[PDB]
Amino acid sequence: GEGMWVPQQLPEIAGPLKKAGLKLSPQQISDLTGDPMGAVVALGGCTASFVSPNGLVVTNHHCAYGAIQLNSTAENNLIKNGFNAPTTADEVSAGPNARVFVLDEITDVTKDAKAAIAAAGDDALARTKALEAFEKKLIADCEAEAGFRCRLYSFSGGNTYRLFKNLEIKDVRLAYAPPGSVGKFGGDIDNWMWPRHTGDFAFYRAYVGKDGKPAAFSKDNVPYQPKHWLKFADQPLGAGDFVMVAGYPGSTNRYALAAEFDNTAQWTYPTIARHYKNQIAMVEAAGKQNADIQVKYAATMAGWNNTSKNYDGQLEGFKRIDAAGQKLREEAAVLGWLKGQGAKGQPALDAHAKLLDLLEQSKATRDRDLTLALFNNTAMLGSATQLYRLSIEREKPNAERESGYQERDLPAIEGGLKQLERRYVAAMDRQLQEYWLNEYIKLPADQRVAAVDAWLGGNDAAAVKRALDRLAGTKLGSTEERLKWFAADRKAFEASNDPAIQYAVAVMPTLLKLEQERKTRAGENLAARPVYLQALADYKKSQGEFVYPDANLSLRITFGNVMGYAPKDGMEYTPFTTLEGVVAKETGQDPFDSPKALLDAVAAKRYGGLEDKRIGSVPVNYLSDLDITGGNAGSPVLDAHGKLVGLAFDGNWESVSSNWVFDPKMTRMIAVDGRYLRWIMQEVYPAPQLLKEMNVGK
Amino acid sequence: GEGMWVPQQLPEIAGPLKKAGLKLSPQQISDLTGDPMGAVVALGGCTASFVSPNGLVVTNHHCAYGAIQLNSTAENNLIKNGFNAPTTADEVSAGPNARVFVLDEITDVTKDAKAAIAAAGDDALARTKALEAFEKKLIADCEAEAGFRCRLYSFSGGNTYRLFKNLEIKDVRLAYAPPGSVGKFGGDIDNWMWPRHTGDFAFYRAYVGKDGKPAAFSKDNVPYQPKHWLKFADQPLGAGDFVMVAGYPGSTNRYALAAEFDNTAQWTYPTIARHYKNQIAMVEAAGKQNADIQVKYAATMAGWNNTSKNYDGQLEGFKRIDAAGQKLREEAAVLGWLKGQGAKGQPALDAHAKLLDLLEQSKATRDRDLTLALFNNTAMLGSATQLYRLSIEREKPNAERESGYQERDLPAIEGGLKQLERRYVAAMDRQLQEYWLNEYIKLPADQRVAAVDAWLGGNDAAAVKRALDRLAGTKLGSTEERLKWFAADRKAFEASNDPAIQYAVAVMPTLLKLEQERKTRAGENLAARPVYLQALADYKKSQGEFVYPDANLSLRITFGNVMGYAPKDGMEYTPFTTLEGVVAKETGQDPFDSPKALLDAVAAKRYGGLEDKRIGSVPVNYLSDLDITGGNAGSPVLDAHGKLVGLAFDGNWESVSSNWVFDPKMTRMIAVDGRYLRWIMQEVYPAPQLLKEMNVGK
Ligand SMILES: [Zn+2]
Ligand SMILES: [Zn+2]
Ligand SMILES: [Zn+2]
Ligand SMILES: [Zn+2]
Repeated sequence: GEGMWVPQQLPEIAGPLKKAGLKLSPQQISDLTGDPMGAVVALGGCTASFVSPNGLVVTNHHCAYGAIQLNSTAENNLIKNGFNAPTTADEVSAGPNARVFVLDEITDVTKDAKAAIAAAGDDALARTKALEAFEKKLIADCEAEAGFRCRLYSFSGGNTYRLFKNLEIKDVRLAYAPPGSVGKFGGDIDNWMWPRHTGDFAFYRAYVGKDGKPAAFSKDNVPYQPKHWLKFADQPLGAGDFVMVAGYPGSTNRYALAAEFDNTAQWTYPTIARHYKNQIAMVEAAGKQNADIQVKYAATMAGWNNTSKNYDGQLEGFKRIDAAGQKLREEAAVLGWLKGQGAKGQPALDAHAKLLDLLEQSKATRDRDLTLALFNNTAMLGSATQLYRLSIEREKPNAERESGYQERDLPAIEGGLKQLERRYVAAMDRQLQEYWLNEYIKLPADQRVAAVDAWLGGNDAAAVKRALDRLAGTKLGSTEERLKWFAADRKAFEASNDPAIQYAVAVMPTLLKLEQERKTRAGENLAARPVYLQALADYKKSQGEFVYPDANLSLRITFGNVMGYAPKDGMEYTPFTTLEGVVAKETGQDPFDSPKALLDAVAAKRYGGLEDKRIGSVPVNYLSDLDITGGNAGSPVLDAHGKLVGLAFDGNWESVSSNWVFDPKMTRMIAVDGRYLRWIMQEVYPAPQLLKEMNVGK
Repeated sequence: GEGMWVPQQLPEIAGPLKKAGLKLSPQQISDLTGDPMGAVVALGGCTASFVSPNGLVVTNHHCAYGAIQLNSTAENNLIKNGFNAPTTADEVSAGPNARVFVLDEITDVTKDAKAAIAAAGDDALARTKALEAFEKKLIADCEAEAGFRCRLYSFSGGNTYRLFKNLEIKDVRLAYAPPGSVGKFGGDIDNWMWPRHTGDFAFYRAYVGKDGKPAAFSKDNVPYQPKHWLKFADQPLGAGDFVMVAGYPGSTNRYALAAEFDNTAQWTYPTIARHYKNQIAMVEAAGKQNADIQVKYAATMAGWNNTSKNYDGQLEGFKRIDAAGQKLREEAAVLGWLKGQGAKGQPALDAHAKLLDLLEQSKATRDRDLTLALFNNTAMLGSATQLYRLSIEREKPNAERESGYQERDLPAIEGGLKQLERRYVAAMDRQLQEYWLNEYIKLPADQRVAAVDAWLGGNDAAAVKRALDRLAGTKLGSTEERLKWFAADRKAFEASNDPAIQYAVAVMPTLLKLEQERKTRAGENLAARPVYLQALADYKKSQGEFVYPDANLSLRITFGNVMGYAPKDGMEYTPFTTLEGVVAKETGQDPFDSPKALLDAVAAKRYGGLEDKRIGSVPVNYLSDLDITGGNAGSPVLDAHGKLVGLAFDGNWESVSSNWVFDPKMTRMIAVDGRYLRWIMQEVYPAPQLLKEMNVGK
C-alpha cells in the first residue's frame, strides 16, 4: 500500500504492519543501525545491501553497469559474458568514484534547526541564510571525523530535521555479475513492462584498510565486516505474502497544493516536453549528418527522451485516475476542517494562502526563468557561468561560500569539467544556443532580461547570428582551457576576451539577483509549508489515516503484499513469472537472447531444488503493491521475518507517476525473486563461492 | 475437454462425466427426448431450447437477427431498439422460412443401410446409388405422416447410421430481443475475442394449430406445449463448476489423414482465402458509390469475411501448434500399430492406401473443379443451372430424383429463387462473372473444360468480354422470370435463347459427368473410410482412450468446467466478465454504445439480486473448456443438475484450429451467463411477463 515510512514511525503503524503480515516487531525494524535496517546501504543513486559478515553487497545489475563496463575490454566483454570472481583476490575494482555508504549515527536536530530559523525573525531571506549556515556548520563539524560523510535531511516541510553520519567506504570491488542478457533481459523494450523476466542483480564487495578505516583501493585492504547483513529466506515466497522494501527514495511531492499540481500538469510538463522533443529532433537530425554528434549526444538525447515520455505518461495517468479532482476534493476537505475551527484554524489557512501567493509569484516569470536556465545550461555557457561563479565564491572564506561551491564540492566540479568533453560538439551546441536564443526573443518585453538584451544588441534573426558567431570563438571547448579557469581568479575572468566568459560576466549580477529572489521565496516557504503540512497531518489523523513524509533521500520502508493487478475486466496479471516464460520470449537477438546454459536448464527442467510448486516452476520476477520511486533501484525486498526474498528493480508503467500519487489498484513494484538469483548462480552462470558465503550453497 | 459425444454413448463415459462434476446420471442426459435434452431444438443452423411449457424458446440474438430485421422498419427499428411482446398476441411472425425442429424419434438403421450398400457389389458408383436409394425411401416412409421432417445421419465414415424424425414447427414468432448494442455489443471488433461483454440472446415462441399439428402462420394458431423445457439454475455458477452444452455441431475433420490435412492447409484454405478477399474487395469498392449493391451484398460479403478470416486464423493456429507435425507423427503411430496387428490389420492398411489414392484423384482436378463451381455459383449461372437441372430431374419418377430435386425439396428451391432478389444486382454480378472467367482462362490447359472452351470461343480477355456481354442479356434477373423457369419443361430450356440458359444447357452434360466422378469417389470412400476409422478407434482404445465421431449435424453433448486460460507467462484471462467491464468499454459510438438504462443501472449498482459475490458483480460472459463449432450458436449451457446457466455464442480465436485439433490449454467456448439475461430483462430492457413465465420474476 501507499507510504514511504521513516523507520522511527514503524511502532506507530504496528496495526497496519501486523495486518499485512509482518512477523518481526516494529520496534526491531525501527532501528536504523540494527538488524536488518543497518544492512541497507546507499551507493549514490541506487540502494544496495550487505549479505555476508564479510562485506558482500547485492544490488541491481544496472546499478553495477558502470563497474562492469569499466572492467570490460573491447575484447573481453563482461557486459556480454558476465563476471565471476572465484576468490576475493579475483574481485576487480569498481574504480575510484565508487562508494558504499553505511549509517553510523543518526541525530534528531530539529530543535537546533528551528532555533536557527527562528532567530531570523520576519526576514524571509534571512531565514534561508540562517538554515544554510546551520547546515554547513553541522555538516562540517560532523565530517571533521575522517571516514564519514554527513547529510542533513528536512522532513515534512521542515517539521523535523535529522542528521545522518555515514561511513564512507571508498574501495568497492565487483564480485559477480550475470551475463547481460540475464541482467537486462528484454532491454529497453521491457522497460516499465509486466510480464517481466529480468535477472536484475549483481554483487560487490566492500573493502577497508587493515586498520578498519575507509581507504582508496589497495591490495593491502581487506573485506569490510558489517555489523548487520541480510540472510536469504527459508520460507518460499507466495502470492498474498507480506513483503517490505527498505531503501532511499530520492524525492516525492505527494502533498502538492491543488493549484501547484494544476500548474505542473497544465504548463510545466507540457512546456518542458515540447522543448525536449524539439531538442531531440535537432540531435537526431544532426547525428545522421555528422557522427561525432551521434556518439557524444546519444546519452543527452536519451535523457530528454526519457523525461519527455515520462511527463507524457504521467499526464495520461492523472487523467486516468482523476488525480487533479481527487487532490482538489481532499484539499477542500482540509480547508473546511480548518475553517470550522476558529481562530485556531487561522494560522494554517493563512499558510495555505501564502503558498498560493508564492506560486503566483513564480508563475509571473515562469517563461523567462525556464528559458534563461536552459539557455545557460548549454555547454559553453554552462561552464563559463559555473566557473565564474566559483571564482566569486572563492573570494570569500569557505564557511560563507554557496553550497555547491565549497571546498567539499570541488572534486564534483572538476569531475563535471572533465566529463563535459564526452558530450560536447561545437557544431551541435551552436544549434542548441540558437534554439534557446530564438525562445528568448519570443518573450514579452516584461519578461526580458536587460543584461541579456544588451548583450544581444537587438532581437531579430541577425542579432542571434551575430551572437552565435561571437560565441563560436570561445576557447572553453577544450578540457585543458576549462581546467585553467577552474583555478583562475575572479579578476582574470573579468579581464578575459573569451566571448563565453564575457557573456558570463555580463549576466552574473542578474543571475545573482534572481538567485536572491528564489531564496527569498524559499524563506517564505520555510514558514508557510510546515504549517500547512502539519494541518494536513492533523486532519488525516482525525480521519484515522497515518501520514508519511515526502521522500527526501533518507531510508524508508514501504510494505504490502505480493499481488498482481488487472487493468481490464476479464483479465489479470499474475503475481509471478516463471522460467518457461523467459524461454518463450527467446528470439535470440538482442535483447531476448538468453545464455545457452539458461535455455538448456529450462528445457531440462533443472529447477535446482528452487521450484515453488504453487507456480509450477522457479519464480523469476514478481509484482507487489509497494510504493517506490527513483532511488529505490537495488533495494532489498524482505519477507515477514525480515529475510531476503528479492530485489526491487522497476515498476509497471502505472508507477511512472510516483512523484505525485499511488494507485492502490494499479501501481506495482517489480522485483527479481531471490530464488532466481540462486537459480542463475546454481544452473546458468555459476557462483558457488557466493552461494556458500550466503549459506545456500555450498 | 475435447469431445462431441453422441448421447447414446454417454453411459460409457460415466467416469469422466462424474469426475468433471455431473450430478444427473449419464443415463438421464443420454435420453434425447427426455429431461433436459428433449428441450433442445434445431432452428436450421443454430441451436435453441424450450424454456417454458407454453413454447417459449431461447437462442442467440444473431440467430434471431433475420426475424428482428424482417419486422423492423425505419420508423420502428427493432435491431437498434430491441423488441418485447408483453402478451403472446404481441409476438410477431419470424417469417415463412423460420422453423423449430423438435425430436420425435431416433432409430438405429445401420444394419439395413450396410445391407443396402453390400448389395451393390464391387461397383463404387453403384454403392453410392444404393445408399441414395436406401436414404430416399427411408425418409419418404418416415415423412408419410404430415408434420415431420426426417434426416439420415452417417457416423464415423458409415460405421453407424441413425434416422432422426423431427416435428417441423413452421409458425415461429419473435417474443423478445434486447437492443442491438446489447445483443451485439462490441460488433465485429470483439468477434472471436475475450474479454467479451455481449448479451447474445433472443426469444421466440413456437406455435401450432388448434389441432396440435404444425401449420404455417395463422392468427388461429396457438403456442406449442412442449413435453420438456429448461429451468434457470438456482445455483450460482462459479469458476471450476461443471458445465455441458447440447446442440448440433455441423462438421469437424479431427480424424483426417495427414495428407488430407496437408492438402487443406497447403492448397484449400489459402486458395479460398485469396479468392474470397478478392471478391470482398470488389464488393466493398463497388458498394461505396452504389448503396443498393452495398445493402444487397452485405450478408454475402460478411460470409466471405468470416471464412477468409477463419482460414487465415486456422492457418496461424496450425503453425502456433505445429499441426502438420502432430498429424504425421500420430499417423505414424497408428500405422505402426496396425502393422503390429495380424493379417488382422491388413484391411485398414489397404483402406489407408485407397483413401490416399482418392485424394490424389481429387487433387488432379482441384483447380478446374473449384473454378467451375465458383463460376457457376454466381447468381444468374447458379439460377440457370439449378433450374435446368430440376427440369431434367422432373422427368423421372420422384423416387428416383436427386436429393435436392424431389417434391419435398421444391419449397426450399422456390424459397431460394425468391430470396435471390435480396442479394443480386446485375453490375456487381457481372464483376463476379468476370473475376471467375479471368480465373478460368488462367487455368493450365489440362484443367480446362471443353464445353466452356467452346462456349467462350477462345482463351483470352476478348473472349471473356464477349461472354459477359452475351450473359448480360439474360432475363433471370427478375423474380417473375425465374418462377416461369421453375415450372418449365426441359424442352423449353433447350429451345431458349436466354443466354444464361444457353450456358446451362451447354455445360450440363459436363456437370453431370463431374457429379458422376464425385459419386464414384464417394463410393470408394464408403468402403475405405469406415474401415480406417474403426482401426483408429481400436488403436485409441488400446491406448486407454474414449472415442467420438466427427460432427455431422446431429445432437451432441460436450462437457467441461468453467475456466479461463493463460496465453503468456505472467497473465491469465479470468473465467468471468462483469457489468463494470461493459461500461468500461463504452464510447458512445457503434458498436460500443450500451443503452442508457444499462449505463445507469451499472452506475447505481442495481444488480437486481443477481450478483455473485465471488466476482463482486453480476456476471456477463464466461469461458469454459467445452468443444463447440459452427452449428452450436444458441446452444443451452447447463450445470451439474441440468439447469440453464448460459448460452453458447462464440469461441476464442484460438479455435478455429479446432476443426483439425482440440487444444486443451487454449480452446474455450464463450457463453452469455443466464444471470445476464435475467439482468437485462429486469434492469435494462424489461420483460417482467417473460421472467414470470420462466418463474424468475422478482
Ligand atoms: Zn545486532
Ligand atoms: Zn550519503
Ligand atoms: Zn532520530
Ligand atoms: Zn457483490
